[PDB]
Amino acid sequence: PTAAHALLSRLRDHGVGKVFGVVGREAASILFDEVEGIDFVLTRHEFTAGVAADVLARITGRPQACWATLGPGMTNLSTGIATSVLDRSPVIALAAQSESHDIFPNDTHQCLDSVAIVAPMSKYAVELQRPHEITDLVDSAVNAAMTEPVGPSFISLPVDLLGSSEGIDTPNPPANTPAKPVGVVADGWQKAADQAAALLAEAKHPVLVVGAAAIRSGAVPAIRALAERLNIPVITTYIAKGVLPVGHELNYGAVTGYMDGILNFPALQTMFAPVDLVLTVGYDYAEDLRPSMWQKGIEKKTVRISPTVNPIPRVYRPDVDVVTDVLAFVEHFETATASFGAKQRHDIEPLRARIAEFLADPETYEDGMRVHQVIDSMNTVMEEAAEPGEGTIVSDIGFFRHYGVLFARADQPFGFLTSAGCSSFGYGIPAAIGAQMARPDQPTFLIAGDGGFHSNSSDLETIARLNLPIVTVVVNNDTNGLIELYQNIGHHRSHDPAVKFGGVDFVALAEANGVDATRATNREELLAALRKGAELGRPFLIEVPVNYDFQPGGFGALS
Amino acid sequence: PTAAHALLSRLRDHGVGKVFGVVGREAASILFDEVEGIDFVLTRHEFTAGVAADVLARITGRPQACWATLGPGMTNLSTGIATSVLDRSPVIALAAQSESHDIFPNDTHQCLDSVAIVAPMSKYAVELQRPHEITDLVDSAVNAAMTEPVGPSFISLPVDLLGSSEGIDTPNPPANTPAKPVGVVADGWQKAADQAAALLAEAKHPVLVVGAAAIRSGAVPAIRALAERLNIPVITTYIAKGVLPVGHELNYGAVTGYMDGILNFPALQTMFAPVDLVLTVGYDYAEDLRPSMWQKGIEKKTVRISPTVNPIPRVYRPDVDVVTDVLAFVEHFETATASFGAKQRHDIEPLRARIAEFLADPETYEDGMRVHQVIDSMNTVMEEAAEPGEGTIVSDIGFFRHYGVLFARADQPFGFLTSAGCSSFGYGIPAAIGAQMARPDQPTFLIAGDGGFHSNSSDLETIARLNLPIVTVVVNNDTNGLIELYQNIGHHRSHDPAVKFGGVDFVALAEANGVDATRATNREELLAALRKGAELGRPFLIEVPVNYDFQPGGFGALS
Amino acid sequence: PTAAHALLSRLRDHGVGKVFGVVGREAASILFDEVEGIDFVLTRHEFTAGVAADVLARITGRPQACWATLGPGMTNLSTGIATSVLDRSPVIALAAQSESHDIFPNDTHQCLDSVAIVAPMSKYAVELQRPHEITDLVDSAVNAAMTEPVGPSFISLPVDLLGSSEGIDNPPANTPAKPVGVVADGWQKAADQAAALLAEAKHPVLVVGAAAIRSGAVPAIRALAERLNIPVITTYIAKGVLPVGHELNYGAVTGYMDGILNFPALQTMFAPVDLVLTVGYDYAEDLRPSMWQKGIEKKTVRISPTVNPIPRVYRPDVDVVTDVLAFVEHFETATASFGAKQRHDIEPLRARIAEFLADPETYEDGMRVHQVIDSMNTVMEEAAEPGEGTIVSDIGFFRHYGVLFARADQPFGFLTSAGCSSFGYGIPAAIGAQMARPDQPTFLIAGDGGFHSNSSDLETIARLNLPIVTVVVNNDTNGLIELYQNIGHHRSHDPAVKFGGVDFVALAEANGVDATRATNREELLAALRKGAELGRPFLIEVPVNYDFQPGGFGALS
Ligand SMILES: Cc1ncc(C[n+]2csc(CCOP(=O)(O)OP(=O)(O)O)c2C)c(N)n1
Ligand SMILES: Cc1ncc(C[n+]2csc(CCOP(=O)(O)OP(=O)(O)O)c2C)c(N)n1
Ligand SMILES: Cc1ncc(C[n+]2csc(CCOP(=O)(O)OP(=O)(O)O)c2C)c(N)n1
Ligand SMILES: [Mg+2]
Ligand SMILES: [Mg+2]
Ligand SMILES: [Mg+2]
Repeated sequence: PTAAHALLSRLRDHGVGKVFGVVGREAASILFDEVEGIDFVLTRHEFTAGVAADVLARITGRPQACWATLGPGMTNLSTGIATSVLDRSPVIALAAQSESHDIFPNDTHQCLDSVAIVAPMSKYAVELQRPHEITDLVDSAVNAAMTEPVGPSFISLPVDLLGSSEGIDTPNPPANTPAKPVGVVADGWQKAADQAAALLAEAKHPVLVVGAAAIRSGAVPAIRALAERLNIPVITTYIAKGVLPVGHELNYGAVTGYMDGILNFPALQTMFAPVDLVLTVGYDYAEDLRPSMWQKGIEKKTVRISPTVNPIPRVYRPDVDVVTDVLAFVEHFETATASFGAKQRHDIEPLRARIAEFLADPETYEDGMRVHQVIDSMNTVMEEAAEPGEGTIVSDIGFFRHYGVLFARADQPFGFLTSAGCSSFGYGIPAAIGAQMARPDQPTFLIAGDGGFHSNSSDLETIARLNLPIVTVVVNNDTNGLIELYQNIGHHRSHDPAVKFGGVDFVALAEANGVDATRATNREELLAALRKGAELGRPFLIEVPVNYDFQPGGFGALS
Repeated sequence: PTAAHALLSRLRDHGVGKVFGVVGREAASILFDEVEGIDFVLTRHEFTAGVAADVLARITGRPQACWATLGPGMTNLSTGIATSVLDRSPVIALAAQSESHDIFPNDTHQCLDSVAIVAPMSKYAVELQRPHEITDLVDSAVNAAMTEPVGPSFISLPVDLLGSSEGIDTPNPPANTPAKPVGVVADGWQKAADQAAALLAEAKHPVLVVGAAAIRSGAVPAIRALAERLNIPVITTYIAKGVLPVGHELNYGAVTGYMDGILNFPALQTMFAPVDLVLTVGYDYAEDLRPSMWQKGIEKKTVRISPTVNPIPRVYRPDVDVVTDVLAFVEHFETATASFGAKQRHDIEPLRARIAEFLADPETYEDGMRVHQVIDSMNTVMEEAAEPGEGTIVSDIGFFRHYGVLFARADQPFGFLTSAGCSSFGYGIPAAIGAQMARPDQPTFLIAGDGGFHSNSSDLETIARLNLPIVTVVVNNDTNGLIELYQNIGHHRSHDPAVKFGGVDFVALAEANGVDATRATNREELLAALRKGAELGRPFLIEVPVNYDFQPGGFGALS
Repeated sequence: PTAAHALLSRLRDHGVGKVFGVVGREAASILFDEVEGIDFVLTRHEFTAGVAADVLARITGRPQACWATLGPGMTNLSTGIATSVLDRSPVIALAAQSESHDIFPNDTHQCLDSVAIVAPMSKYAVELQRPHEITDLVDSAVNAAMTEPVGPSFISLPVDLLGSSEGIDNPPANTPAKPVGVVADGWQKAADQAAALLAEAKHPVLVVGAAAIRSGAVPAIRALAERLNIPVITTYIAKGVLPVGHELNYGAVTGYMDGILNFPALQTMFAPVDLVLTVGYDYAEDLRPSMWQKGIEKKTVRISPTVNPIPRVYRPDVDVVTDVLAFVEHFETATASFGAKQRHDIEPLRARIAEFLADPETYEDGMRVHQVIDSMNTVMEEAAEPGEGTIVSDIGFFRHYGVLFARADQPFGFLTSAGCSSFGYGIPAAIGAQMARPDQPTFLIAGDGGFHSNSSDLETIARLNLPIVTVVVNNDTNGLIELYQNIGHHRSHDPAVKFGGVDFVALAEANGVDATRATNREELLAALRKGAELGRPFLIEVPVNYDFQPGGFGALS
């Protein structure tokens, strides 16, 4: 009864039921059957393991776990670790190491200096040295992972020590897993919150800009109630879509810096130009809603609320900085603003008409579908398939992803999932896995482009193996499309060798992994394929040819 | 006329004609058309890019180059960088970074502290800060990469700075690209080489254990002629197979720690038991030919020759350490042993008969073929399709790979290619891309297992796009088979969730990528498929079902 | 029979006979009497320890050892370690650490992440984990320390493991006799391209750095300079590769020399030169290309047992990566048939230097440093056998006087820190020099700022009874820093550079070191001569001033 047993056992004490990963030669020291209640989920690549853990942690609000072997196992896991550190999830990342007496980084076969490599991208990074201490190392790893900003903690596991029973006796101290993240609180945050209240009283047209940290804090209903009483519009980051239901009058949409260019419309100015006060509730620069995007029209005052000290004062100098828990802020703020008269909210109907018209685009095109037609079709079938307040749409990374930000339906928090911080291509499959496992009885759709999807398409076999009924839509234009956009922004022409592919048959690709698939080229075909996939009870994949029709004109918000 | 131009231009100055990678939003600062004579080679994943550069650099003996975007681009590339640092190749690894004024690691969108992450796995790692200095940074990278132990040098490139002309005026100074690696040389190595010559004189059965460093030094012809004259047997690491031709009487084969167990034979004993002196020529612990593998039978004396100070005295205390250039050691050694009488070489025919017995195995099995029969067939068609002294068989990582070490034909240096130091699965495809480009007119076969091959299978599309006529054999037992072996060694049983896959049709998978394919299930079908493949003028893939029937007991030498 | 025994024992196997340091609570695990032939040398501060080890290692060409306790011990040592890495010496730096099971950097009492802190300023840094491995850690440390650029290797020692016998039940040491270096393929060819440039050149020179001394290349370089009539210019510590008076000894360079001499000295030394061969080049020594780039563009040849670390600054026309001696030997063969050269004229500069050193004036306030060093040279020529003696200089403005004017009659006859240049360097460098040359005279000159930064080790000099003679030149100021205020801002600001008075005579005497005051040439010469024959340490304080000219130091940019 070994450090391997103690490791899995202590993960179980913190609520972990799954370890995602790829096991290497450390299998001699750990089978993964040591502890009842914890199953191994084998992936085809370690990146998929890390991201699935990241996403499962986001939705459940609980620490999750991933696994890799030494050397290149750990470097492959590192892109999932990076997904967790930038996107913010409590992930315990574990990787094997050469035998302790044989650790010579870059000399011993497969031996890298794992801790030096991972420390800069993690909350906590350590190497096991005495087997019995693994219990305290898991606890210190959970501790750091669950402190804002939440993130991954890394433990490197030399193979001999992982298989040793030395110092281990068969009375586990309580876990005390935080039920929500530990945050930082400044003295006199209440006073700063009052100052923010005084700005709100003076303001004629305020907004709440909500980030995901507001969801982790459990502040969604409270923010909604605040917004409704005072008639304050709510604008979101990519993943805070769904903090208000679809069709709510205060749901002013999500922001992407690509929105003016995509909609051929002055969207950011319509959203922000008349605004005189911006409250960034649960702000986090990594979500990529930057100050420059709301600095439109008149001068604005700002209020930052975050359970962290502001790491970017070069970029964001709020008039009022409130360092405290988000829910605690909203409760204090409700009391301070109880006497305030409801505001007159600014008009964004022209932007709403523009969005609705992109989604309703009834044209049939020569080359492919347009991505807005694809998402609108995905919305229709999601709403049919899902109970109200349920369903997840997931987006991989690419130009199409920003169409997801503007157009995809989100009827609950995390109802639209993508990687805002790290934005690694191929994120889609592992995210759809994590999401479907978190929400077992809910439809899970994935949209991905050909570039990013194929970067990580091999874990289609994992989707089949686990029998997760994810419906995937690959939008194909045989290009790294986002990158062709940037070629054009910077140089006013393309260069195909850096961005162009030959053909891939994603239908045939899906079928080789044992996933049923079909091609769809217009709304009618796409709708039928989605509805078949949703009702299939097995995963399903739909390939859709697309084109973008871009005009490098309106993309200045990207500077 | 920008730092992008100055970067690509200085790579062209050091001989580089290709840059492998994936390009992100830095495409706004760099098209990859700025410089005649350097082309971009787009992959589906950055790992592929870094490994192709590593192999192309190994075979050409000249610095090569790979490329990634910021954040996850850089971390994906790092498995390639780790390949380069552990296998020893001179790679210039390049990654974009957030705009210089906006570099806040783990806060700014996609911003990771790239230098801190890569420095522990590289020879040199730096961030560009003033545009015109990109010329001297490239040189300093080449400098550190071409010093032994050769390895990767990393440059992080903030997007603003890459695209800036500030400080750049177009007359470039001379490159002085080292023609072969700069190495370290101890004072008095001539004296230590004479002590080694005196030990050779007084020895009944010496051997030369030859590592890849000896090939890098250009020492192969010289080693051959010393071995021939004095009747000294030559034993090699995985990748130094072919330093003598196949059939040569002194070609005593390659060592792998897995050999007694695969062969069910005391192969290490037969190979080393009566040997009284081991000359490890170009020794490098990373190749995984460890002292404990030749420590069989009688007390041996050892002589280490390397162009590096000994990094692992805990594990290898040679009787004579000769720190110098390998070629210079051999020339001095010829001089001091010119009048010595030739030796009686020891008999290893029992081992040879056992290896030949595996290769000739004519049994049809109920389940699939056996990997030794798979490799025998590849040897036959490689000898047919390749000129003498030519051809490359490439191996991915897994249990099958060590069958490769024992059985695969290699008629020149690097005629058998696999990753000996880092051993990342998915290696095969990119190593074969690199091998095929370095040897445009030679046949290039790849063998990979299903675990490893599917880990990086998406880059079949790259093989089709570049039209490289690589013949790929996938050996499929629906298992991470090597890992199931380690489960059985450690625990005396399997655990399927950590190692077992569902069905993947690699024939259909390849064809979905634009590569023609076919299933072969016995020697007759395999030979027919391999013959077709080698004559197609197009890539081809062959799926072969296999099984291992392993014997967990005979792998003691792995500890 | 403990890891402590095994560590000391392996240090003895590598020639080490002294460990310099300060011992903390790790004394419970290590006494320093476990091995005959290795003694402990207690200092007052760990910096002194590290620097004494660095200087003993440079002069002896052999690895040396220093020691500190955990946390602040190790950080104190680190200025010593920084001295070794920048100045180039093979030092084994040893520090204790918290018990292995209690290592929580920045939470455990006195616990710092020692390896992370020292890795960036060392050749090798590691923490002990299993007691018996200390033997191989010591060997890997010596290996990395004795590879060019030579430098310090650090081993962190948790107290429990240090005092444990677990697994402890010896193989040969193989200490390199001289540094391991790198060597490019085609270096013989690049050295021939250099000989072709020496043939086509009218006024070549040899700029020599200390790495030529480590290579054992000094005799060989003399011969090549004599036969081909090439002048030899040096870095601060390569002074004395040619004897005093030798016609080819063109002295040492320092970017402060134009400004101090009030004379276009670099112009004189380098204007008409057309080929510069930087023999054993090392940018850390602070003789930079800008200092020889006077007049006509020169061609340059670099010769170092290392690849060029600084191509942004020094792009030689020819780069010869190889051992220095081996380069010289191969260059002799290629230049065997060459006729001697016409060496350009620098008498005007020699005359200005001599004129400084002879300065007979008597200044109201106190002496001038050029007069102090002249008096030092005179008494050192008397006291010391020929080819012998050591003048050590601490850091500050006066040190650049030391570079120009101080007598060096052997390699390392003038000692200062060229690379790291920490003030307080002087005492420990004089301690190490005196120990390496037990029967030679050892003089130290230091300023009041630097001397006082590390003056407490006067008691160590007394305790070890090393007959060093120290001259503290006191102007109640960090004078060098006042100069830089004036270069940058055209005025002074006293709160950043001025002290009140310190009586260094009384300070010395408080430490049990005899001392006296001296205010002119005659008082100074009597003090030095008394001190050189005292058979005990001795200190002399001399009031000085500088009256410097800010506008003449354009060369420092
Ligand atoms: C790991 C990684 N490398 C490079 C990039 C740059 N990049 C971002 S999304 C993307 C994919 C774009 O192509 P695709 O998935 O087809 O979407 P499209 O833009 O064509 O709609 C790429 C290459 C990235 N995001 N992640
Ligand atoms: C990047 C990476 N992760 C994990 C491993 C552990 N591992 C080594 S090879 C391998 C693949 C083994 O399966 P397969 O390629 O089919 O070869 P087989 O052993 O079945 O013959 C695995 C999972 C690895 N080598 N590299
Ligand atoms: C550790 C350290 N801190 C600060 C300095 C800057 N500095 C260099 S030498 C020196 C001393 C200058 O005064 P002093 O030793 O009296 O010599 P002076 O310039 O007066 O001749 C100082 C402060 C330094 N060299 N080293
Ligand atoms: Mg695309
Ligand atoms: Mg397999
Ligand atoms: Mg002073």
